[PDB]
Amino acid sequence: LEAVRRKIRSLQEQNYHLENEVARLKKLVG
Amino acid sequence: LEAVRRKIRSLQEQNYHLENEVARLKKLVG
Repeated sequence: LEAVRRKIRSLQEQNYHLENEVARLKKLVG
Repeated sequence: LEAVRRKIRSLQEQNYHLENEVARLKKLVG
């Protein structure tokens, strides 16, 4: 449970990080 | 456990979804 509780917070951190950065570029890019 | 373990799968699963989506876009819109 503990290994999985840290994974999802690391992964949740980046999930949006990725949905934010991928987006930010798109608007940014064209 | 399953909240973490449906969404660990899902979140990792998105943590390459966008993670290799971003990449390509780097070398696409780039």
